Amino acid sequence: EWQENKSWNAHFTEHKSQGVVVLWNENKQQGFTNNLKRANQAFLPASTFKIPNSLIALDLGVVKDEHQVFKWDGQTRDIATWNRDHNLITAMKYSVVPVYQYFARQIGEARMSKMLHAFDYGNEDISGNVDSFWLDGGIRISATEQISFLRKLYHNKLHVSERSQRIVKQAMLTEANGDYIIRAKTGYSTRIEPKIGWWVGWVELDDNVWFFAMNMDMPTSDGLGLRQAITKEVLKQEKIIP
Amino acid sequence: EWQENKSWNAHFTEHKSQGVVVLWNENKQQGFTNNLKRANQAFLPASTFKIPNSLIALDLGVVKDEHQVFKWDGQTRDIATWNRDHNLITAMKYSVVPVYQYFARQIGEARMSKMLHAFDYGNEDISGNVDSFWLDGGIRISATEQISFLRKLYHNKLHVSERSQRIVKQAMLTEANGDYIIRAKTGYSTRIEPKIGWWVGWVELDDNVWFFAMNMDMPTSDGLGLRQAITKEVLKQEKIIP
Ligand SMILES: [Cl-]
Repeated sequence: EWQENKSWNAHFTEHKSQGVVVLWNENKQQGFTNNLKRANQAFLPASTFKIPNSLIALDLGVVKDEHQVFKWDGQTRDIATWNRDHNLITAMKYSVVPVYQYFARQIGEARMSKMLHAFDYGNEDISGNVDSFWLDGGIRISATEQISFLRKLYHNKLHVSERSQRIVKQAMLTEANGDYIIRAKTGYSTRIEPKIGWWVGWVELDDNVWFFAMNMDMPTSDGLGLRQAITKEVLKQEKIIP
Repeated sequence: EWQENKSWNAHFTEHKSQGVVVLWNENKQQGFTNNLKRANQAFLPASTFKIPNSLIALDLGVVKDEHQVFKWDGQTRDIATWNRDHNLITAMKYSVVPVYQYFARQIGEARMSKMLHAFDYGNEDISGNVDSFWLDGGIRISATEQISFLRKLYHNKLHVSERSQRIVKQAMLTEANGDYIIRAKTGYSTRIEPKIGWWVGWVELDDNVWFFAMNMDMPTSDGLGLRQAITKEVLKQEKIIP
């Protein structure tokens, strides 16, 4: 049961940008979005794919725990925070692609494919480079499909161990205070058009949880901060957060 | 390896209060405090005891998971947030004593005693009410003894399941942002003199973790906010948080 609220389009308009925000009220089982069309349009997941990749890597033992260090390959890249050792927590935090390319190669195409099928994740197609298909390959997922996946994760219903799911949800921790907790993951797709930014996750309250998924046009990296800002603007408007 | 920095006493001085802050650098295995003596002075743990109590209740199945609802008994108490249903997460957040009294009674004195010895927790003494000894009974623990206990919890080395320790650490989540994560539990001892406030836990950074434990004189409930404020002033001074 979904409803369309075009009033949110304002928040995209003030920045002369466009996109979609999708919300799901878990208690009342009702969804909300500014654009039913784009809510169901499938895009490359980019770094939002770090969530299922982490789940699979943990469940298969490629990653022993959230403390295991994956040392820098010594190759200096454009993003400074990538040029150092990382564990699952910091690799998530800084979207360290090369670490997750390593995860992917260790997982392999066969097992990766099977797990994504079990997760009912997007179009379940990993055609392309084994360790970059989420950046320039065949996998596609929509905002509404992101919620469905994230809801399974929250309820520990995905086909991996409870432990693997708890660990990934820890690594998803983005913000917490006396009012709410946000567990989420950003995304930035640049290799295939249209260039877009992602933000997917949920908001924990004392007695409810609001799942969210948004994407927006991202012609340049200048507007990346708007991924979170526009989402929070919508959450505030809907009185979900102060 | 310990060092004493009396300069922190200022932060207590500005509020006509006194107390101790204890810091432990996990990477370097070095401790810091403003008062070596009071750091080793044992007090009633009060609501900081919700950490071990939670661990035991989970491991014994008294608490199935962090979602299980413990219903309000319909009795109206002085604390507004207590007069409602709670789970482990909200019970922690609001220090809901009556919930944890239930936990204790279901655990029983024999098993409770057994667990605290295994935890090597404080003086390991549960004299008093089976279900209020941490508020007005014989159990005592010092700031440094709190840290040692918390360090075990962090490393999943306590004699309970890994799952139980992960769930309690989830429930300890207090604050998170791009700079740090704080997992902690407040305490407020009023039934036995001297009345004191607690704050114990740790600060997670990208490359280190700082465990902390503080207590301070708390003649009235007016100064409760100082538990966090003073601790953070010390953290800022030592360049641990911005
Ligand atoms: Cl957490």
